[PDB]
Amino acid sequence: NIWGPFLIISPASTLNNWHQEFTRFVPKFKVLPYWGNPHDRKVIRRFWS
DNA sequence: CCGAGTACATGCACAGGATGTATATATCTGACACGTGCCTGGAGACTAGGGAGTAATCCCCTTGGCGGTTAAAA
Repeated sequence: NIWGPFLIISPASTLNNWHQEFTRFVPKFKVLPYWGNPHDRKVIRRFWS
């Protein structure tokens, strides 16, 4: 389950806190949340698709 | 066997929050905007000459106005 994808459901206000705590926690793992508008959905679609 | 009541289910209303929307603002840039002198094609003034249509008659057709008949409108 390490190499597999993991979807974490967190609030929009705690997304930055989980991103900072995840970056300072495990820097070897990439943190790529999902937020924004249709443009950010196109960027996340180009990167994650 | 029937009525009272307690419990569970449910539905509606209100408030929070997220996302879509639209305008307010910022900024560097193509383009309006503004001199600077050129000049040559225009724009007008000034004599002289032409000419066609306005104006007044007046002769002459083509309108606008009378009474019936059936044919089309109702």
